Amino acid sequence: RPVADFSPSLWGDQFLSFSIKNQVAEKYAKEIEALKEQTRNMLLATGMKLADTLNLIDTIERLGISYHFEKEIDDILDQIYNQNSNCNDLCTSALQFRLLRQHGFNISPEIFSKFQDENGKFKESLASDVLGLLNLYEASHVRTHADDILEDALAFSTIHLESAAPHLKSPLREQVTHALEQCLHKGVPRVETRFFISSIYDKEQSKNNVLLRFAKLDFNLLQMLHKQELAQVSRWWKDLDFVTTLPYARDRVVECYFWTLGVYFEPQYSQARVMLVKTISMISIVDDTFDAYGTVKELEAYTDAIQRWDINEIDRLPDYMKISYKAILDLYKDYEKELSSAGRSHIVCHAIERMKEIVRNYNVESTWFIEGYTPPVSEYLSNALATTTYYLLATTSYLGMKSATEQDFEWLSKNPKILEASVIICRVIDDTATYEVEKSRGQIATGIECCMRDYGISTKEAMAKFQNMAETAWKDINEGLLRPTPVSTEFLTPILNLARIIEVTYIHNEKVLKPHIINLLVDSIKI
Ligand SMILES: CC(C)=CCC/C(C)=C/CC/C(C)=C(\F)COP(=O)(O)OP(=O)(O)O
Ligand SMILES: [Mg+2]
Ligand SMILES: [Mg+2]
Ligand SMILES: [Mg+2]
Repeated sequence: RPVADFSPSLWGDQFLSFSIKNQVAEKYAKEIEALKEQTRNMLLATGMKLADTLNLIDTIERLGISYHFEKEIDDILDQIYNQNSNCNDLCTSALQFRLLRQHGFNISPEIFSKFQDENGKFKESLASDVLGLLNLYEASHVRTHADDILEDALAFSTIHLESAAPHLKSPLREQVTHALEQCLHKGVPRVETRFFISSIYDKEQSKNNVLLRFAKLDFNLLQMLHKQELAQVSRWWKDLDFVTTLPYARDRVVECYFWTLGVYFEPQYSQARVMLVKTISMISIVDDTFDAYGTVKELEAYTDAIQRWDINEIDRLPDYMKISYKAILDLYKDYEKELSSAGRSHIVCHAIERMKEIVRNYNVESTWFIEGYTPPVSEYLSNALATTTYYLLATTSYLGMKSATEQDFEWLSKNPKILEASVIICRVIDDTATYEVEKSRGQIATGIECCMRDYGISTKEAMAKFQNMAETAWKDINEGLLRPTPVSTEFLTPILNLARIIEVTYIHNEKVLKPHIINLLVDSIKI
């Protein structure tokens, strides 16, 4: 058997039992309702300037409380789009652009022309307006293939912000430094929200007290739910005891739950999160079995057993592979039960199909390993994409979503372009990150490898090539979000967020997640 030593879960049992102080919760909830209405009337406030209406929305979003005003914010942005009036300053133009695009409104990038010379190059004279540069920078990340008028925005705004940063007052200085490390659009929502509330807004001299309080109270209250969900999931995982039965598998239920929190954090997605975290944990095991344990023979049998998908096959499997197999079979049988109530069990199959698919590809992966085969990039991707596990997760995220319909699942089943881009981003960056290690273990069928061999190029060029793939992928994800959308935006976000997570997790080529996990599931925002 392969020699392995995954680090035991560094979390212990801190998340095993969480008792919600009902009083505090009802206390928090009660004021939040009040603060919610105050904020609402703030948005419905008439006679506001564009600049100001945009900042109010920008702030509410960064504070992570915008999920309470989806309609109001939509109408306000909608009307702004329709009245499409060109604002004269870089700062408002960039924010106006970003906010609309993120919401699907295909505002024209024409708005940025007045800010550049004849050769569509940004006017250097702008280099002295930090706020304008910051918003341009944040805006340059939501561009699509049709926005080549913004092909310099990123480099232009970056070089100057770096140059101006050191002498800026706080928290602005922190905000700029952070943005240069993590743009807003490609970051994990709750993660970016915790930072803004605590590190920026709270230290903002001009801060709106009603909003800040609202933001802190809401974040902390929601955290109670998350802490509550994680507690449940921790028992579930503990009461499976793979930690003992399957000593080869990792113990990362907490890390998985975090991933889930990145896809969606709102309370309505509570059940969704719990179903989704179970699949990630499970598939986590399967990977370990293929990646470091099972034998070509066993694996072969395992894959076959998964395709047939029926209890009886258990016998055909080794002892340990039976634990996995049955667990998996029961998991999906549970989803069906959970979905019985609302008669949405007919969809679970879509996820099962994704499972069988990923298992097949895992098997191919091992075969190419044994044969020592190095396929051409195209052949690699055809197998390697599914093993990012993204088709599986994306599909699974819909299960708990009470509004997902057969149509939604059918759209997803055809590998829509937005989904393909998200999967590629995961593949491309994971391959760039784990090239070294996998290279050592002798895995000749690794993306960067196939690339190098395929195009007869250096490890560098191969990684550069992959970067453009990911860049193109983002531009596609951004386009996918533009209206008219194939399905409801509600089902696009989970995909967008899956891409955001991978970017945040490999920001610098493990965990990484600790800090975040601590900031989101352990420490509360001190009010
Ligand atoms: C696909 C990746 C890497 C990350 C996405 C994050 C998630 C949600 C992972 C769960 C499934 C999985 C493939 C593992 F746990 C093993 O990754 P590991 O990198 O140890 O194994 P391989 O992806 O190399 O087989
Ligand atoms: Mg694997
Ligand atoms: Mg592995
Ligand atoms: Mg890898």
